Amino acid sequence: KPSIVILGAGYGGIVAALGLQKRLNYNEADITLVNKNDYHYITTELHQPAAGTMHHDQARVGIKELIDEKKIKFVKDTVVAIDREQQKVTLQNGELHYDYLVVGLGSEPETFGIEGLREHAFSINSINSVRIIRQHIEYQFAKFAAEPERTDYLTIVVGGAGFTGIEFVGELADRMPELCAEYDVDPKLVRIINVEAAPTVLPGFDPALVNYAMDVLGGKGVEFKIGTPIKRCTPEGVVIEVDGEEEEIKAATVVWTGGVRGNSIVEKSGFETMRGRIKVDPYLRAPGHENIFIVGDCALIINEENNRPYPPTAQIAIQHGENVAANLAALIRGGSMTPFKPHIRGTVASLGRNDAIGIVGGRKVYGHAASWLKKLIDMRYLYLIGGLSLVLKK
Amino acid sequence: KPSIVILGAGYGGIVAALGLQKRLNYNEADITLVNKNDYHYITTELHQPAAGTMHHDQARVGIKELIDEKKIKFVKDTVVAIDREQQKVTLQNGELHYDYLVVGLGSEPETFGIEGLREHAFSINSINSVRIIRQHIEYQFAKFAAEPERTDYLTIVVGGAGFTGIEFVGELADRMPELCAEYDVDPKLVRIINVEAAPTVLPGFDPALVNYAMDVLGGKGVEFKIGTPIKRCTPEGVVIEVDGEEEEIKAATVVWTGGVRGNSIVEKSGFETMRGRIKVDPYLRAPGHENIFIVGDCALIINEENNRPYPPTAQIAIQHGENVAANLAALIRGGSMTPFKPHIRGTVASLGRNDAIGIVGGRKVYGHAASWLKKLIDMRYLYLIGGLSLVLKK
Ligand SMILES: Cc1cc2nc3c(=O)[nH]c(=O)nc-3n(C[C@H](O)[C@H](O)[C@H](O)COP(=O)(O)OP(=O)(O)OC[C@H]3O[C@@H](n4cnc5c(N)ncnc54)[C@H](O)[C@@H]3O)c2cc1C
Ligand SMILES: Cc1cc2nc3c(=O)[nH]c(=O)nc-3n(C[C@H](O)[C@H](O)[C@H](O)COP(=O)(O)OP(=O)(O)OC[C@H]3O[C@@H](n4cnc5c(N)ncnc54)[C@H](O)[C@@H]3O)c2cc1C
Ligand SMILES: CCCCCCCc1cc(O)c2ccccc2[n+]1[O-]
Repeated sequence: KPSIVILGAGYGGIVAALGLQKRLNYNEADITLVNKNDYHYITTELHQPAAGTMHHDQARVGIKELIDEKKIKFVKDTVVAIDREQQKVTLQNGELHYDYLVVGLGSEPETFGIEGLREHAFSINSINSVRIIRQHIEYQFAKFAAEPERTDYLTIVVGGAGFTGIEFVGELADRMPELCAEYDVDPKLVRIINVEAAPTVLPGFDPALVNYAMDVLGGKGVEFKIGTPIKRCTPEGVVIEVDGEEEEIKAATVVWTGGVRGNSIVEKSGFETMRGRIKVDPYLRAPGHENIFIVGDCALIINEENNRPYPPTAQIAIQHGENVAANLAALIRGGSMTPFKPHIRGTVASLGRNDAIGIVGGRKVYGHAASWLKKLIDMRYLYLIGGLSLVLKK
Repeated sequence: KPSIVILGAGYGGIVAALGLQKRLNYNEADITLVNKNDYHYITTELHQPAAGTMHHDQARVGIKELIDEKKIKFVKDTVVAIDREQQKVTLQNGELHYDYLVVGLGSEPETFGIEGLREHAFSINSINSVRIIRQHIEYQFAKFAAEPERTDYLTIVVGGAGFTGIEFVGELADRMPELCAEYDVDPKLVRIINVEAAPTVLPGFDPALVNYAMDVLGGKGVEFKIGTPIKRCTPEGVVIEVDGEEEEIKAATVVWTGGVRGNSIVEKSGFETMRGRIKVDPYLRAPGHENIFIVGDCALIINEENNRPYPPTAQIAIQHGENVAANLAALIRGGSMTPFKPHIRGTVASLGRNDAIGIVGGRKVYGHAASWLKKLIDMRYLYLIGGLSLVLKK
């Protein structure tokens, strides 16, 4: 029996694994699924627990529940490095050998070398991280009543006005009334600030959607600072550049949604990478490796029409997983692989609990409709991996 | 018309104000009630929100609701000093003059000059403080999952094994299962440590009850270090003395229940004070001042039978308030005052939500019975100050 090793149980990894379990018969191969946690989390909704609008347990599921213990062997450990020559994967507590390898370790934050951003700012990339963000903000609001001169406790700075940042500041904006009521806080004193180095909010997106989103968020008191880069980050706050002059923002909380890169383990293992990402062949394999597959945020796909990269998304990650599952099955049985072509359908960005903006099939959508559509998509992924029972569980 | 000014709306202050409300007519005197908050909190239960076993709103009530808008004028401000000579009380937002003064500003923490104890340890003395404590602890538990090597996050040091410390560690012990469930924490790694400089817990209490309480709490994994004083306190933890040799405990959370003193305002105003408290005459007046009354934790009472001091408690504070109300009513109307005689009917100490120990009148009580007893006492105070409606609201 040949050995298939999947690193990371994210969208790409979980979809690849479930695909392989569905397609292959017993002892056709030995499949090992590796994750640093015994759970798989819904990354696309991680902004809600970070704000506290949703419990974090509703954003994750047990891996053992989803998979087949007979077909797939699950290992809970942390990947340290990959040795291409030895075809071996190093772990915190052991080592593994692969005939075939699928890499889906997802993304890690890119702080661009900005000072203090790594040490003193938070990221929305895991259950742990969002629990920390939530509890941090609650702690600051708790501290304010005893020390009312410190309005920096009530100031939250979100760096980067991208997809994630917009969704997050929307959730925070919705969370603020209950949060203020809980800690005897004057709602007027609260400051939610979204800071973008780029000249436009949601750069590379349709201006109508951007302006609508900006109007809605601004109505709920969210402030936007545009064309404003962050020079440095401290525990007290951030230093930004306005009109070519340094300016200071005092904030107990700084959340970084500025940029992401592929996992550093991949680059550190000797792969040639752009932004930590691998520009894979039409079969989603690593260039030079017939037995190594890259999925999700780790893989880089270029759009032949405009020669610009596809953004790192869960939507395309799932498709990577399905394609890799099929190609692995074919490779295992002697067959020919099918080239991967991405089909990018609608996309929705939430703006609080009851509002959203997005493009589906060329058709722009707003409000309650778009909100329900996004909820629908989430339910679709839940169904796809867990069935009706998983959707019922939440 | 004479002017009576009441400083602090605690047990003594609130009871005094309500008593004056019942006894006097609409123009017999001018009564001013001063508080730094617009609410009165149930100090005797503040340990529950501190652990997170109860919502903080269940520990407080609005002052304007309880009193009579016609009879008593309520001022929300923070007392700064009292000028005995001018008979004036200075405030953050104004000043007042008194013909008669009632001082019931309660207690402040006493750290005895132990290093770093004031700066880096928490106290259970207000709604704000317990919200800060609970959110702090939750924050540490939130941080643990990302850094499992930092077990100091799961270590809580409670200094002083008095009434408050014992009740608090009991509440923490009950709180730990849900807390651990919330943040993916192994309960075995959690350490709750109660540190006492004295060789025995709860001096002046029945040793059977004490040993029983320690047995019960010890069953819940609570650690006791007795005869161990705290040499100093740091953000990392505390430094204690064992066998005349220094030892270190690494703890993210340190809560001080070691000692209390009378409000520092009293001492700073030129009054003669012992432990920040005033040894009052049989009429609860300040020695040398016929128009100044001291109540609650600010007042020091000695038992004439055995010459030992009465501990600063809510029960005796309430009794102080009623006595001062009666005596002031007599003084304004030309009558004879009655000396204060304290009647201590016993007190019960909780050991988590479902356990307690206590002596009532003469009968020793354990378990669910004692727990229900404590709840009943709470109901008694609630009825006494707010009527049936106050009890009904909770
Ligand atoms: C708030 C937020 C909102 C988003 N909304 C959308 C949306 O609406 N639509 C959309 O298309 N995309 C959205 N995305 C992007 C989407 O979530 C990611 O593109 C998706 O996670 C793809 O990443 P992945 O499949 O490669 O794996 P990931 O989701 O990144 O998961 C990687 C897995 O591997 C584990 N892991 C990582 N390193 C190791 C290691 N050394 N050892 C062991 N295990 C490891 C991790 O614990 C994790 O389980 C959003 C992202 C965020 C943060
Ligand atoms: C966990 C805990 C459990 C306890 N259990 C019991 C028990 O079971 N039985 C018992 O008899 N006793 C118990 N006690 C003790 C009791 O709570 C206090 O002794 C009680 O509060 C009496 O103090 P006080 O009424 O004088 O003032 P406090 O109740 O302490 O407060 C005085 C009021 O004045 C306000 N104030 C303070 N300073 C200022 C200022 N400068 N300006 C304006 N306002 C101010 C405060 O906000 C407060 O509202 C317990 C105490 C604690 C912490
Ligand atoms: C149900 C009809 C709408 C179809 C659009 C789906 C495209 C789409 C868009 C997303 O933003 C996704 C985010 C996470 C997972 C899947 C996603 N999908 O599948």
